[PDB]
Amino acid sequence: YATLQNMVVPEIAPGEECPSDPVTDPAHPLHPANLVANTVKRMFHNGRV
Amino acid sequence: APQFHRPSTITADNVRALGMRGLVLATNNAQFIMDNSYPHPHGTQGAVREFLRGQAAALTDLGVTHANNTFAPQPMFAGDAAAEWLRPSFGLKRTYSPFVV
Amino acid sequence: APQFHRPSTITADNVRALGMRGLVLATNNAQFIMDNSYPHPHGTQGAVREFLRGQAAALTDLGVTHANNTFAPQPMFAGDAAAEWLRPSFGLKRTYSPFVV
Repeated sequence: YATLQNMVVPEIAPGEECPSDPVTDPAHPLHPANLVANTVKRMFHNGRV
Repeated sequence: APQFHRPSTITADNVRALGMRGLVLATNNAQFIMDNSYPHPHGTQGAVREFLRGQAAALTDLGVTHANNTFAPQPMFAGDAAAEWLRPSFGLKRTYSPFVV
Repeated sequence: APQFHRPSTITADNVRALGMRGLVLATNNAQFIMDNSYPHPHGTQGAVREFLRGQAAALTDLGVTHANNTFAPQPMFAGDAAAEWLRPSFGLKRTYSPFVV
């Protein structure tokens, strides 16, 4: 449980759509700007889902 | 200032004073005929250790020019975290593209 | 401000007042040396009990900042409706996209 409530959630821009691609859009939480060590959305990217 | 066509000019400071891009050109534009009048005093294979230490340090130069382009090196494996008595340590499988817009 | 290298420092209010994003880097910048001069009064197993109650209370604070992003949560299952003698209690298969433009 200590690494399920442990993630990087960027705030959405006012008037922008939802981020769908982790590769291009930096507001996506699985983007390589957000893939920190010891976290689970990077573990969403280590094990790619 | 190193000169490649002689054995006893290359030192550690002579390799790292030129970067990665310039070392592509000057080694592809050097002299064919090797001089042998005064060789390297630690032998002609001793300078082989002397040059190539400056190459893996030359991408630490390119790591700095792309420190505004790549990411900080996260620990690739577990066991590396300040707190291990309440939280575990992951390690990032660095399949991602080090790429900052 | 809690110190993660001391078990007798972390309370529920120290974790909740710190943000969820600020809780990430504060746990990664702690000390590798674990101090045993002042343990937690409920034991070392009790310090694990105190720390994680502040994280789940911070998920409720995260739902407040994202209340303009999702909607009001509908009742999921049977048996819960105001007027049950003329219409039943509905429940959503929550597979939609909770998103406010």
